[PDB]
Amino acid sequence: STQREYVFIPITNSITIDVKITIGGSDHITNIDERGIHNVLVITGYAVDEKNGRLVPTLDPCDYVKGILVAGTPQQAQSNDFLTLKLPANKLYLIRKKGNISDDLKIYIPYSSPDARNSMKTKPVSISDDTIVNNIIKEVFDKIYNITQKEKVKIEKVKEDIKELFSYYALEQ
Amino acid sequence: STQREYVFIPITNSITIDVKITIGGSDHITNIDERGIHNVLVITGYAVDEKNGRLVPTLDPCDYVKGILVAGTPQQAQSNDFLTLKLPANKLYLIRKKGNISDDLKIYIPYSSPDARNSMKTKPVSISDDTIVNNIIKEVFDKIYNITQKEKVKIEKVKEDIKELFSYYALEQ
Amino acid sequence: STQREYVFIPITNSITIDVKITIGGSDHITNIDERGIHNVLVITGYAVDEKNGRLVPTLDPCDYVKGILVAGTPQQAQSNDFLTLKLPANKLYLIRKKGNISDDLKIYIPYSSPDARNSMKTKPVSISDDTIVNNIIKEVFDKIYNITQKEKVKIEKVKEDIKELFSYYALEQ
Amino acid sequence: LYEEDYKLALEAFKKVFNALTHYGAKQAFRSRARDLVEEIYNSGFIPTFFYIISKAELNSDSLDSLISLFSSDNAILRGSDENVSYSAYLFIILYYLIKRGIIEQKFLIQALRCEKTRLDLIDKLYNLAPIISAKIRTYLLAIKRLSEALIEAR
Amino acid sequence: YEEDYKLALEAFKKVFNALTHYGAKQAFRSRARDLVEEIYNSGFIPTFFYIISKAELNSDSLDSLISLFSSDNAILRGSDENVSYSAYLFIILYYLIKRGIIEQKFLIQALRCEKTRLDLIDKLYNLAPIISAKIRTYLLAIKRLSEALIEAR
Amino acid sequence: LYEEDYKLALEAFKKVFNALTHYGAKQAFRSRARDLVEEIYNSGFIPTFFYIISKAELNSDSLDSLISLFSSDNAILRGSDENVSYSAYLFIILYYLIKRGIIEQKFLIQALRCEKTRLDLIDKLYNLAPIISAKIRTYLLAIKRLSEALIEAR
Amino acid sequence: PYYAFAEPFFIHAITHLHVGSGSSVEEEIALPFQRDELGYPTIYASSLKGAIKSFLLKEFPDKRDVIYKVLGEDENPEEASLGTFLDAILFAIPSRIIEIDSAKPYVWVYVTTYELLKKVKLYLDSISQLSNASFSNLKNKIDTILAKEGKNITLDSDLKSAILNEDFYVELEALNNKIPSIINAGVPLLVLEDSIGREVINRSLIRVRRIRIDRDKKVVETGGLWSEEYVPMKTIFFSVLLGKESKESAIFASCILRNLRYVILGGKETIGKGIVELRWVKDVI
Amino acid sequence: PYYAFAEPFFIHAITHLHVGSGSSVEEEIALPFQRDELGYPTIYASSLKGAIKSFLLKEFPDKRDVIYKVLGEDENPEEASLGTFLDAILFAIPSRIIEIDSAKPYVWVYVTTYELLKKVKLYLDSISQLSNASFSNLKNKIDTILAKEGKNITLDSDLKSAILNEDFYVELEALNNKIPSIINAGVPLLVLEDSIGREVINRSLIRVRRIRIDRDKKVVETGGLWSEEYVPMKTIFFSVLLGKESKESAIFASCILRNLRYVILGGKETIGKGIVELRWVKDVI
Repeated sequence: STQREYVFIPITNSITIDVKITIGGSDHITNIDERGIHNVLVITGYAVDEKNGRLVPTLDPCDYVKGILVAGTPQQAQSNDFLTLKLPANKLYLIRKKGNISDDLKIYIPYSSPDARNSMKTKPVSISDDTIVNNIIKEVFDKIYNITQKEKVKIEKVKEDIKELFSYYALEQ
Repeated sequence: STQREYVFIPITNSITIDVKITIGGSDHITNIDERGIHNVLVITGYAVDEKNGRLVPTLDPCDYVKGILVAGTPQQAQSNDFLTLKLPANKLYLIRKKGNISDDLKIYIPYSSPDARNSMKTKPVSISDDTIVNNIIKEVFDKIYNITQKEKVKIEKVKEDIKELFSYYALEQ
Repeated sequence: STQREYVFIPITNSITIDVKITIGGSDHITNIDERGIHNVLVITGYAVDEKNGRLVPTLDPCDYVKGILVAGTPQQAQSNDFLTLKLPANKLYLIRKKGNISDDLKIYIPYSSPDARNSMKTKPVSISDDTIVNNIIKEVFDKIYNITQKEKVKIEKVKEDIKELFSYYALEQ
Repeated sequence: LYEEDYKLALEAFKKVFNALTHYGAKQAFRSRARDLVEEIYNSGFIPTFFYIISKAELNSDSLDSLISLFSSDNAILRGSDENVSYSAYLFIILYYLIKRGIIEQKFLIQALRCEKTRLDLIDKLYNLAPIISAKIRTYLLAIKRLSEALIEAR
Repeated sequence: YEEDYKLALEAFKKVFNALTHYGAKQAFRSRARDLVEEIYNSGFIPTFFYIISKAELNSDSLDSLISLFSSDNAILRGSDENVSYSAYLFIILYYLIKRGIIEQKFLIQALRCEKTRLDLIDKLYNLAPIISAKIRTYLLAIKRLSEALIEAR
Repeated sequence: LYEEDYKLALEAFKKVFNALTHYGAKQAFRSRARDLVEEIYNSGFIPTFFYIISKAELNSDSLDSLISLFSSDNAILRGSDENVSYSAYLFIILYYLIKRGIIEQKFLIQALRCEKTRLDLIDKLYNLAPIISAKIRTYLLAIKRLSEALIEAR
Repeated sequence: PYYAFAEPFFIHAITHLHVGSGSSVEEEIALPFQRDELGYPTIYASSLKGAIKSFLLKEFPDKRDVIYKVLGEDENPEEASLGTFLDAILFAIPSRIIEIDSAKPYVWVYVTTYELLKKVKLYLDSISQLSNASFSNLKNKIDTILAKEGKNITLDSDLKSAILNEDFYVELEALNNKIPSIINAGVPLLVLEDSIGREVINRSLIRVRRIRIDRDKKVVETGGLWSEEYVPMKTIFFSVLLGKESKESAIFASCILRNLRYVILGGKETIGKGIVELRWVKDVI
Repeated sequence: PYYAFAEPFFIHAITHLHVGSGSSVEEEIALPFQRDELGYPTIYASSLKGAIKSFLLKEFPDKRDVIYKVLGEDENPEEASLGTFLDAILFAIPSRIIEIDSAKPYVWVYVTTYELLKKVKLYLDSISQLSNASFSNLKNKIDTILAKEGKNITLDSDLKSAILNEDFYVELEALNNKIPSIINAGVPLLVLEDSIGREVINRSLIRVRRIRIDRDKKVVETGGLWSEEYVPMKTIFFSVLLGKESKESAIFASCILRNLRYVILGGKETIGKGIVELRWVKDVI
């Protein structure tokens, strides 16, 4: 049916090797059309795991991660380490909503566990360090939206999207 | 829990006996604070049946009858002809409200068979004939509401309000 | 004269057979005539009771049931578990109307008793689960309107209007 | 000091109270007492005076009622409770102006009696609007409180 | 400090005396209650055209006006409607002569000669956004005075 | 350089009013002003426009005084009262069409005298129909006001 | 949801309608019809509410309380109204047509613009969000039409050319939608570009000029002559009646709004100029 | 950052809108619209806060505690409120247009001024420094507009001339046919020098005389006549919603403001005024 997975966009380089399937289907929910990105997924109460960057759950609504939601399945050596959910596409905290969704979905979240040997404080993080912005443009938004540098020669707008729109939280460690 | 007998107040006087717990406790839902009856109950789709004075359920959206709610169980010789149902005090079409209620009532109602062989034609029966009103005061209000004719010598208010609140739909057949 | 019966249209199965007779006469006040349904019936103050699906006497005028009205003689073993009425054909609540009626009618309503020991607090229910639409059609909308899937290919239209025109209130039992 | 203005407010209020005979007139005057001092000190004395006179409908009957009221205390103001309340307030103001020596009772009573002179009365008021606004505030506030206290809310 | 209420008092003295018949007074009162809201919504130039079109600016009525600017003993004569509309026109022109918006010699010299009422209206047109802002309180005052000092039909 | 409908109406009325020497012609143009605008609503603009061009009876010499009226402020419409009133109102309307640039003066003149171009004018008028009727009745209302103002009731 | 019930209806002028705005200065007529911000005629919802409320209070004497609850008490109101009226968007107006080269002959036709359709769609969207209601049939028809926005069309006819209101020559091109339940009588329905359709719609009214006679001389009084705009009979306005969750609002929407068929809107009632039929899209689409 | 979250948004009037400004003696409208500090209409954030707070309280009755935390208590305030509404600046009012020098015939257009844009830019510049959020997109759009100050400017069209609200003539210049329209609509936006912009904006407002008819005889009541003032439907106001760091602020910005689109701003609701749509800049631009 409808099978997606959440490629979060931190300044951590744990991005491209996360999913077998670059497209697989057709309906990528995260789009890019002449005004920037669209339908960015946002998971609250979860922060990043910079050492093997992954979504560790805290009970804190003040923590969140903002990334793209693309059809696929993770790397085939997974799902002993993921959160597979079936959601009616209206529970999803979508940012820059553009169209409407298929009323039911399957989302694959890169999941971890707290490992409660140390208090898991967090820190708000933005995206900077231009080499990061450039290799996130190429190694992600070309592996999926290869139409960039083909049809969107306006990559200036999409790098501005990345700089402004993807802020997240980390585990301070 | 708490049992509320609903007494219909038409201009017909078959109300000699229908309830033995006429107060039983102490409280009601309708009352008077110098301003006329409050919290009058209105039942919709129910037409009064003065010959065997009771209510018969018409499927009409605006057949109706107004009466009052007093705590009590009917006649001790019941559960054979009446309606009884428990309601959370907010499914009640209460008119001239005063406040809140305990949110759990078991209401008894004089209910009848619809006589499913003849047309169920009804007629708006407003109240008039102040002579009828006086015996209604005497025989229901002072009888149950021993406040009346005890502190408010200004019953003219509730005499006019009885005229200006109560009206029903009857078949007269 | 002619005797019509009220088959309500909830999302729960009490539907395939309620009346031994499908037609009996040759008329139905409800008409599915190449524009959607027509002369749907609405009954207020009543909620459905899907556990043995049957219309229940409440008093709240916000509760209602919408169903179709088609001639019948129910199971010939009753007058103890229905409510029968004879109305002057102009008290009926009709929506989606087409024309006037036969000026006096007999109607059978899947009555039930309130069982005044469990409180009913209705909730509004629409018709979802598009597989429920199809079986809803086949349970009744074929036994009654046989013309369906014979002379008409505007059946998606009946699906649309049966999803849009038929809400109700449920007992929360 | 303005302590006299409470005696003045009390007697003027007793006047315009036992003048307005119907109780709807009383409640209308209560609303006037409340809102018109706010308007006087937000907008000005002259605008609010023009507004008052325009809603008081100064005919011969109303004006003889006002004059007799200055004198009698048996007069009674009739005539369309909104208008009768605006005229009660007009009387409150004029009564202050008289009993405190801003307008002369003779000049005023003349002016309510003739039509060439109503304009000159209004002109005379305009020429003393700063003084009237400055000096009448305590009196008007007392009247507003008195109406709130003695006349039942509507 | 509000001198537009003063100017309004003077103009109202003039017109209230310059109308003999009481029906003319009452018609003026109605014009006063209506034309202020009109001049607020629709603007000054449309409303001015309306007034001057219902005023009957012959050389007789205009003479009564030109004298009214100084007379104190002039009289507005004609029908209740014509004289009410001309009285309101005088209200407006009287505001314009004071407040130096229009040179009084120009206003008079134009009211006299028909070949210059068009130039009066042209100047009025050029100035309209100024007049429409200034005259508001003057006209509200005239409205209040009218509904105070005159009665209704 | 853009003149509003009232300023345009005033500028047009100036020239017409000057060009009508006889006072009977003025008094007839006043009535034309008062009625042709309601007729232009009721019957549309093209029907009434040609109604005016026919009731003017352009005479092929009065047409020339009309033509000069666009240029020289020393023109004079001559002819009977009923003809000159209608040719004056025709000038009014042509002026609106020209000064608003809806149609060109060259085309209007040619269509007005030469008869082969009259039908081309009918076509060009039906094309520009929503362009005209949108904001012409305001100009004609201004003209009606100015006429009832500066011209005496017959 | 926010609203218990939300009941769109169509207002069909049986006779002519006059709902007045009262004698401005920038207008030619002195008794013009109410307009909306775009120029089209409309019925302010204050007029609608007053007319319908008076009608109901006079013809449902037993249910004043219900009405008073939903439309609002009159003397000493103690709370708001549970019931809302929206300004009556003009849907379609008659219009005088001169067509040729067409089989059936028409003396008049219905005319719309895309602006009015966009406004109706907006009404429906808003009230579908703010309530558990969705009139997908009407919305789907409307935007089936709105797909063509930018060119004149005809819903049900073979009109290619025509002259509307003897002033405007339009070239149409058909659409196969055929809304049959609002335009019942098989009259065509032209939907015009909003700049051409404003003119057509605005000259599509009736200015009946009246007088007053001087009984003494039996000639017309001086200054006794005026015009009035009526909107042609069979004109269709669209409006929505909304209600808030209450016990009386159910009683209202089930009994009152189901027996409410005809009202008198506006003024000139004694000229036979007010009669109207309400349609309740609830059973029209 | 002083503020946890900062959420600019646009208020689009679905119907006409009337937020009342209180009546005075020298007022000339019985019920006037709330005015800005320099004459334009606005919505005082008192009205925004009260409106939206009531709406939320009744639509999200489970999240009552979150509402009360971010928008203060009603019964006993033992602390401030973490949420803050800025007064809604009028962004763009719709105005009638008659085209010259153009190609596409529009019936109306959006009008805004340079002063409104400078107030919006002040809002943005201050809210960026007082929070973790920058609004570089909206900021750059507004600044590349404000570069062209003094000159009347059309955004997406090529009008080059027009007559606005029937009376005012503007010779426009095309800013750039690559700047994405801030207004999500497809109708053009004119940015006008202010001396003329205020006149256009004053003539866009909708004035309406209502009456009160006696309910015993169809004749008016003595004194029952007044005027009113509305902003047209399709008007846009710009505001900001600001929150101080909290846990309830996260829930608020998380699933209250993502389920918050239609509200009822102001009064005259029974007349169907004040249905409003909020459009968060976080996703509209």
